[PDB]
Amino acid sequence: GSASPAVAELCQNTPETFLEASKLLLTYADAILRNPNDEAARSIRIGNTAFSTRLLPVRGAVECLFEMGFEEGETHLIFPKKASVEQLQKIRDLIAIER
Repeated sequence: GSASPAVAELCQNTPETFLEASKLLLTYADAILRNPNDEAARSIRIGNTAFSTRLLPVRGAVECLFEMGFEEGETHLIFPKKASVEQLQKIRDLIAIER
């Protein structure tokens, strides 16, 4: 948690909002860690219902995706093939220990 700036920001939310956002964040990370060779898992459409309603309006949520290794484009957030899965796992754990 507090060891990460983005996670520390995410922690400033109320309990229900934190749990909802963190659950979705762990879902995205786990999909990649479960199959690092699947490109669908490496892209999140910004207009997607879950993203636009559970992360976009939440303090620190999108910042956590950035620390994981995702980068923002015009329509999607993308986790590059060059990105470190070790860094991804690191942020994933720092979020999980705060739930």
